[PDB]
Amino acid sequence: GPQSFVHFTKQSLALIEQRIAERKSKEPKPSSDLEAGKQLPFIYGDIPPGMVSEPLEDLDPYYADKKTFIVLNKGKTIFRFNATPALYMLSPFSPLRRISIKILVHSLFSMLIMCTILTNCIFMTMNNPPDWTKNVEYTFTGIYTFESLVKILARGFCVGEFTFLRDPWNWLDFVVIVFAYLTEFVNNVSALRTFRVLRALKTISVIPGLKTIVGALIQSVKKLSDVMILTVFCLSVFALIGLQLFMGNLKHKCFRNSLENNETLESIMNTLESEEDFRKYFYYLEGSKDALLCGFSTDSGQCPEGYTCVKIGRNPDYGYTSFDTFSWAFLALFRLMTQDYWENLYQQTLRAAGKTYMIFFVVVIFLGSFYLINLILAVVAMAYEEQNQANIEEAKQKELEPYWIKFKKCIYFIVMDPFVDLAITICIVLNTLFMAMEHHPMTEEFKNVLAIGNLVFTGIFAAEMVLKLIAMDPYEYFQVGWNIFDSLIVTLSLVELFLLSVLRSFRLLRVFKLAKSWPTLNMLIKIIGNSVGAFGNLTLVLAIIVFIFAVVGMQLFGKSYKECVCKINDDCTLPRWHMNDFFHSFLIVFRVLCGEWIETMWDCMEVAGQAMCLIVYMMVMVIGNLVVLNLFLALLLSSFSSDNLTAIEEDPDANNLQIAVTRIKKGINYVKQTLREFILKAFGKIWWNIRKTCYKIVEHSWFESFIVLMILLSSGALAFEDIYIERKKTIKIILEYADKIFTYIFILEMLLKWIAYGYKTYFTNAWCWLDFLIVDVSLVTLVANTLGYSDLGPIKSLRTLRALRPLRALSRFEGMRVVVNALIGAIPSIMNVLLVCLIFWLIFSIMGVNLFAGKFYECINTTDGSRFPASQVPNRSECFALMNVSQNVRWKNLKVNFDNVGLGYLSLLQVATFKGWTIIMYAAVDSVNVDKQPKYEYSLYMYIYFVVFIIFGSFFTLNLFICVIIDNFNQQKKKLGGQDIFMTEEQKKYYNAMKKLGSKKPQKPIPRPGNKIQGCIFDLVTNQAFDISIMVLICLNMVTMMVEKEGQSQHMTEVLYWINVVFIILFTGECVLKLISLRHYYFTVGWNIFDFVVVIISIVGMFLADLIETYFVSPTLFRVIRLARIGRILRLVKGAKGIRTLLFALMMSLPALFNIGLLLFLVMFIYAIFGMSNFAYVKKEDGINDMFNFETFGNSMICLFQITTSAGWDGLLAPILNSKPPDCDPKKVHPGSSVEGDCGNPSVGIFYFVSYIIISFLVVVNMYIAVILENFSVATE
Amino acid sequence: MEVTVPATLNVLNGSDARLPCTFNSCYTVNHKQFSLNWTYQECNNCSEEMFLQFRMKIINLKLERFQDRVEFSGNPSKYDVSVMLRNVQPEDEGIYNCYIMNPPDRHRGHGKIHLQVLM
Amino acid sequence: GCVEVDSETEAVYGMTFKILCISCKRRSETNAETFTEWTFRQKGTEEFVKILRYENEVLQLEEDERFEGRVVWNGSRGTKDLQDLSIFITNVTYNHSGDYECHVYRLLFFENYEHNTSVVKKIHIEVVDKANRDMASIVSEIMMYVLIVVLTIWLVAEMIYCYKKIAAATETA
Ligand SMILES: *[C@@H]1O[C@H](CO)[C@@H](O[C@@H]2O[C@H](CO)[C@@H](O)[C@H](O)[C@H]2NC(C)=O)[C@H](O)[C@H]1NC(C)=O
Ligand SMILES: *[C@@H]1O[C@H](CO)[C@@H](O[C@@H]2O[C@H](CO)[C@@H](O)[C@H](O)[C@H]2NC(C)=O)[C@H](O)[C@H]1NC(C)=O
Ligand SMILES: *[C@@H]1O[C@H](CO)[C@@H](O)[C@H](O)[C@H]1NC(C)=O
Ligand SMILES: *[C@@H]1O[C@H](CO)[C@@H](O)[C@H](O)[C@H]1NC(C)=O
Ligand SMILES: *[C@@H]1O[C@H](CO)[C@@H](O)[C@H](O)[C@H]1NC(C)=O
Ligand SMILES: *[C@@H]1O[C@H](CO)[C@@H](O)[C@H](O)[C@H]1NC(C)=O
Ligand SMILES: *[C@@H]1O[C@H](CO)[C@@H](O)[C@H](O)[C@H]1NC(C)=O
Ligand SMILES: *[C@@H]1O[C@H](CO)[C@@H](O)[C@H](O)[C@H]1NC(C)=O
Repeated sequence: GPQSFVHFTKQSLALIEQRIAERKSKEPKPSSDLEAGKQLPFIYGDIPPGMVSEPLEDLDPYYADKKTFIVLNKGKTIFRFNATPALYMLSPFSPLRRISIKILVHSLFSMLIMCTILTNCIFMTMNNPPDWTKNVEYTFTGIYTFESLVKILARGFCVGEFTFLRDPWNWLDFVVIVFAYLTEFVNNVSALRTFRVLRALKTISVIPGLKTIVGALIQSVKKLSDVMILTVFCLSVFALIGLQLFMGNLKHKCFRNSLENNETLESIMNTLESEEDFRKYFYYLEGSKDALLCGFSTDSGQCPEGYTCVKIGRNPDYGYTSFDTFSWAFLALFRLMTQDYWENLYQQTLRAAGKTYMIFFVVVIFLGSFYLINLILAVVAMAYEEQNQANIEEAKQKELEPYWIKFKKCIYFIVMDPFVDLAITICIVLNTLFMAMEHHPMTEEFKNVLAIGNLVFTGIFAAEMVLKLIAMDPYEYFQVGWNIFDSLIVTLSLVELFLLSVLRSFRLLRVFKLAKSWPTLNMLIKIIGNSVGAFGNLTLVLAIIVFIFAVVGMQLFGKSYKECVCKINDDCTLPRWHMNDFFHSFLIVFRVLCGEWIETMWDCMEVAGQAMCLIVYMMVMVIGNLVVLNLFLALLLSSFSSDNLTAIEEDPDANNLQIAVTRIKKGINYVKQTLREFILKAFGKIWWNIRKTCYKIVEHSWFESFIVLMILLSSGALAFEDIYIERKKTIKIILEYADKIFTYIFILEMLLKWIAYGYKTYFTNAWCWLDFLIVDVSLVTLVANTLGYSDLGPIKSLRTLRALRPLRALSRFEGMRVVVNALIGAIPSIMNVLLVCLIFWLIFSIMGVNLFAGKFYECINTTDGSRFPASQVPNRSECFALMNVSQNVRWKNLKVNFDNVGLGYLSLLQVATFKGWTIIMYAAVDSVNVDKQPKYEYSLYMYIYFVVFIIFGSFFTLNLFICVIIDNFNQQKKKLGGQDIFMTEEQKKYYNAMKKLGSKKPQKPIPRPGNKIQGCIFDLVTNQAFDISIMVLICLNMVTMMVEKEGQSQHMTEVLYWINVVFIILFTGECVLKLISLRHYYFTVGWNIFDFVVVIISIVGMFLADLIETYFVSPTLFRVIRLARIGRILRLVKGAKGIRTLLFALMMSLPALFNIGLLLFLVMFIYAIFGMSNFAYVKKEDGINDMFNFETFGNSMICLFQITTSAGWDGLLAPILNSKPPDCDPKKVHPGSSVEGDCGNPSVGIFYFVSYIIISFLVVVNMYIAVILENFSVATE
Repeated sequence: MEVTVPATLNVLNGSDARLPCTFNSCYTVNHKQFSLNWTYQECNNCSEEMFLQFRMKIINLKLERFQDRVEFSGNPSKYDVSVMLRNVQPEDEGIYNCYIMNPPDRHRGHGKIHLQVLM
Repeated sequence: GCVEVDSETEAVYGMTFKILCISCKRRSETNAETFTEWTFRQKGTEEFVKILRYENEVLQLEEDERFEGRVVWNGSRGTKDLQDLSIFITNVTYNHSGDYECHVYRLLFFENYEHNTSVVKKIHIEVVDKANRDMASIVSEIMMYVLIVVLTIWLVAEMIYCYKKIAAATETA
């Protein structure tokens, strides 16, 4: 009804209740389109003018029977009400109620209540409000109170379907105003103040379109039920394992053996309170809070001579890193799963209980910190996608339902499309590369050249702006969106010229002007614009959440961090990362979002209570991470296919570079012919039998097996060559002679292949080229060895290429071949994405080197490492005048900094990875000017550089990479038929078969044995409650395993032993009765097999454990055999179904990750040998110490496994860059060996670690893809 | 270190006077540094006088007119350093001071109490 | 880093010999101050006699007419944290065959107290007229050649067998 608008009058009141009167005298869903909040449809057209914002008749047929009315805005918005008097007082024509509606149905109302809130927040941002802010507080309270009031006497308190209190979001305004009145009248208050924070959550109510956003987040969380259950379960199981193994281990410290005046461990340990007191009796490395660990084994930490390894004291890191009680094990393994500074746990456990406990930390990082995270990112994605899909479907369905003129035209013909634009772009690239040549120790001449260049370029760009501005009118000139940009840039240039350092660097964004001829940069601009465009509300939500958590953290913990600073920092001054300001609170919340959430949490707890710190941090992390994952996913899927679908042609107005390039092939090809025409115008069977033999032999599986075994022996033989080789002299001789034999066999290999396949086919295959190069290396090395040229420079740096010997393995292992082909098919694309990322990071790097370059120098008292305070010695000359009279003073940089664009790229690689960025921010935000001693946070507001950087380079670039990888993989899968690209042909059979195990629904129900007694046993076991009970008692046993702690008591140990015995007895009994029931059928059920096995292992374990402890002595074997019990828990999996399917997905996916694991192991082997050869003699520093280093194959594989997750790689890399003393010493003696010098080579070191981190990143991306596609395949099935 | 004290104290003559000095220090009070300085002064012009303290153990200097009437009646571990005034007279009417230093917290606490006697 | 490698046990006559004695420390970062004594029991005598003492930069040689000018110090230099204590013999004789002990006394420096430990290394020395080649080296060399030759004959045997087979098949074709 387009023209059915009737003022809701006395007759409306009159008519309605006799309708409802006959309904109650005689005793369909409402129009979704017309339901309030949305917009009025176009079917009713326009509204009579005076009828707007008035009580109107009800349109929806469903509500037509009942007694309501609707009021419509000038913005065509539906506001429905109920015609019952408000509080039985305000009838629909009471004059107060009319004007109340007029306010409520008015946009300026929202504008006011929003302009108040967005200033209330800015008032929240202050930690110590001045006395004048009481007035503001009171006025704010008044505005909220009466703006809620205008709701009440219009909407209605509680007597209606539509009445105020009904909407959940009008709960919050009510509660805040009543609490504000309360606290104002009951007059610590910090908890009450936290609810004033709650005000700024009305933001979500006021601005439209976030109601839907938060609804979406809620419905998307609703799906992560079973994954969170399984995360809790798996974390708990590994927590039990870690509890059993390491209970009390991290409490080891080295205690002096020479105590004077009759004391003991106990006698001291009762009377000790200091760090100094603990230093006089334990072993503390220089500059550390915790006591050095130690272990009772040969593969553990070694106490200094004079100390003995004892278990006493407090656990490390204030006492919070432990495996002592179930809860602390949960905390430690959650820290492992989120990989938050897990490498310190890695080193602490290894130093405590030994290196051979590396297997534990491997099984978890592979499973816990990968398989859970993927299951989460896959579930969230899968949800999101369903909603985007339904949304798109719905949107679609709904849509479906005189002289001036002379020279201006002259200049316009001098717009010449093919060429002037190319001149400008080459000017752009020449500028950017000219501005990438700053550096700190830059001479005055370079300074001059750079300045002059900047000036010439500025001039050219400006000239083209003014020329085209006179060319065509500003009315259209300022319509082209790129035009506004250029004008802006020229204006900025002029302002810079006539006056900050940051202002020098807005001439950089011209690099985007190449995006016209650059399609991948167009993709990137599509992401950047999208995040402020069609998904800008979700980014606003992220901003809101960060604000809320920032201010809550400040309100709760702010004072604490100031009364209790001495607990967390020795100098009685606030730490670096604290919650006493709004800005620093924001920084800590940002850091929690990036993923480094313990250390701040330890400080938090140490000053302000474990419970409130824990609840906040866990909540911050979860909520934030969820919202960020949702943003990432959205952008990725929008940009994936929903961004554009090639609706328009490739550069519809053919690209000016493509117009230009035609004039090039017009030029180059024609002129190529003009110089061409002018220059011509001016001027027997036996050999084939040998071939077929050699062909036949090399194909034979005996030969191939021989060569594979040969390759494995070479690979292994490489690993013996370490630092300790001079000790094992016989092995030294054997290895030389075996290497000689090996090269012999391998050249015979070459000769047979050459004659078999022929030179051609052998030279046109990649693997044969690889082997050819390798055996060439071997041959040259051998000959030079036998000719005495065995020590002359490069022929010793050529030997270190023996480490490439394993690279022959890839050509023999199928899985390795299939992974290599899959990863090589996607390099072409990855290269374009990488190059965009590089130019972008180059813009950031020039911003950096302009802001910071040359200012990280600082005097350092090298004995302790404390920079001299800027009260005395504020500058260079002072640092030198100090060294000449004092000592151990140096003007020392950071070695990874911004002194030029290259080191800039390096330091940015550190920041974007969060592994070592902390020292860069610290030494940057301290900066003053070149040749100046820094001051503590003297430039505090440089952290925003890092925040912006972090945001773009880690968040958008990661998105871009992931998008391209997925796209290519889709290509690499779709083209071949859906085949998994990580599985060999036999692996495919296995997978297909393993799939049919997950598809069998029915089985015969085990006919019932005849005899009455066993029949009763049968109908007992097959009853539903039997299993329910058994799993209840399984949980009752799991808790019996949880209740243990550290040093509990003698009595408790026995009493738990006895409960354990009773459970064991019941379980064994169930098993026996079950067997009796399904006689001879027990084994038809794989789960029952598992069960038999566990019962048996468990009985065995109890008995064996008893035996060993009683007669033998073996603590470690005792603990490792008491782990048989853990199997009893794994039967929780039986009853579940939300977990079985997920673990069956992991079982499905296993072989692919097997092949990537093989490739990763081979790469780790090669890099291990490389490290063994080069960095076995570097100094011992940040990451390289007495236990984690490259001196041996075990140590090097430990270090590389650690940085496979990219963890702590800056720490290892830092002691390799040192060179040219005083950083190192090149004339060290190194007893027991002839090598000299103790510092490494920067270039090879940088190559080593950078190369490794990209390759590790690429293989783990492949692992991600494998598990994620497996989950999609299982879930949609 | 905030100090929680009643600014004005009226106690009946001859009765018992509870003079509460308390603080909230986040650091565990340890007797090997924590110090209590118990002083009193009558008129602002007239001089401050010390009667109790705490260096290692509770020290009472047993002053004239403060003799055998003051003993420590609180325990520093639970942040309570209250003292009692036995059988108050008109004389002790004046302004009472409790100075607290609780290392390692640097800020030196200070409570002030006005004691008045009613006939 | 530091590796404790045992000394070689044969010396050729009328030549140079270095008697290796490395004594690492348990933790590499500590700080010590060490000096070393060497005693030497000749083959046939039953008592060990002090021969040389090294303290802080100076080797003090005992007045023994078998080591007048034939030993010069050759371990770690320029420090007091001696960790490689090898000596060098510059002119070997037949009186140098006997039994040795490398007495290293290490006084450590810690946060509040000092340790006086002790380590002893025992070396047996046989002087000879010409250098005998190590048994493992000889066996390894002959093994290298014997595997080389057996692999050659294995391969050629397969070449002849496959040649006969394919040739026969070709005549038949
Ligand atoms: C550099 O730091 C060292 C070590 O902290 C300072 O050396 C201390 O000097 C004072 C007297 O100036 C001595 O009482 C301390 O015992 C010294 N410390 C140690 C560990 O021995 C040195 O003063 C600092 N350098 C300067 C001159 O600022
Ligand atoms: C370097 O630091 C000194 C710090 O003292 C600056 O001040 C000079 O200090 C010297 C030594 O005390 C005095 O003799 C000079 O008179 C001080 N300067 C002035 C202007 O009075 C000094 O200016 C700094 N110079 C630079 C280039 O940083
Ligand atoms: C044990 O302590 C007593 C102090 O009562 C002391 O006299 C005695 O020397 C001590 N014994 C030893 C062996 O130190
Ligand atoms: C250091 O400066 C002082 C002050 O002039 C001077 O006496 C001394 O010789 C200088 N030392 C060196 C090594 O330049
Ligand atoms: C060792 O000394 C003897 C006697 O001086 C001398 O004949 C002999 O040549 C010397 N041999 C060597 C290798 O110095
Ligand atoms: C070697 O020893 C014999 C006796 O044992 C002695 O007569 C002779 O002089 C010694 N020679 C040297 C070179 O010390
Ligand atoms: C060892 O002895 C020889 C012989 O004089 C000498 O040249 C060398 O410097 C000594 N030290 C080392 C480390 O070789
Ligand atoms: C260390 O022990 C040796 C062994 O006798 C002794 O000669 C030396 O004086 C001792 N040094 C100290 C400082 O105790």
